[PDB]
Amino acid sequence: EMEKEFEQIDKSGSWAAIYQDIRHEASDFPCRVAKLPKNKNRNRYRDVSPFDHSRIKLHQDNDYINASLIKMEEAQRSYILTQGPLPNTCGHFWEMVWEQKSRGVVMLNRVMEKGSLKCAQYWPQKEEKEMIFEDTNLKLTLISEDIKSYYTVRQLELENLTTQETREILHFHYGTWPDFGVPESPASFLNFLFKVRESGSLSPEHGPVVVHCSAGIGRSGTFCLADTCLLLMDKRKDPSSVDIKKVLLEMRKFRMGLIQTADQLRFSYLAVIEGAKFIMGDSSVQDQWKELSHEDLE
Ligand code: VO4
Repeated sequence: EMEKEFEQIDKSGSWAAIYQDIRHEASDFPCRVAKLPKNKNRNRYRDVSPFDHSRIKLHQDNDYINASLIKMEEAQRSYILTQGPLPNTCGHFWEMVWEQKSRGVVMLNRVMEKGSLKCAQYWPQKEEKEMIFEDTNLKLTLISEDIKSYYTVRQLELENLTTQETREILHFHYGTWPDFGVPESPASFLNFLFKVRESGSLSPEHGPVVVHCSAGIGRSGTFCLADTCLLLMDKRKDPSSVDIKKVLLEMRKFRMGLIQTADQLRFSYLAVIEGAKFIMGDSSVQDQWKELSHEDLE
């Protein structure tokens, strides 16, 4: 059971040891397409690559994009984890969103972090300045945005200019999650996660939600681990039946390096334990997260 195991790891100060134990057991699968010379400029980070067996293929030409399908069989939820698109891969990114029928995009980083450019500016910032990705023949329009104190929700219109079919994509942009760090509180993380959940973006009627940060493994892995653990617990209505470390190891069969620090692992435990209160029927804790997260400020 998570609470007892969590209390033990703190009491012994062994989060680092628990975390390398997961690094050491994680799966190792080949990434030969990602390492092809013709794909070097499609990878943001030399050491962050999708496994061949789970990589998303574009229906083009060159089908490579740095993105992985995390298919959680038991939870019955899939996610697409991907790096922050580069200047030359923004068209690929939206082609993947289109082809995979995703409804939601979860962005856990800022475009500029810590001095450096972690993500291209791949969505329009003004309604009147739409973007056209010439190479993939898609048009992208900012329809509206709801700016909260530490995150922003945007409605975008994605249009395939070939067919002139159009889709509404929701963009969930977490603004205050430092790279290699943790959210300010479980409440602010869970308040955000439940905004994504309530949008319908995670429904099985849609394609997999697209989740990214800069590399698509650290913050992105933390978000997916927490969500999947809560969903597994929700389906069984049994918190004590969730083995978080085995869930993480299952996810790392599909993408390397998910969760980059022991403290991100520790935070995942904190989010799931707190989120269990909502899952097991204390509805009022959601509005309590909304308060603690100070979303309504500025
Ligand atoms: O942009 V991340 O270093 O949380 O994969």
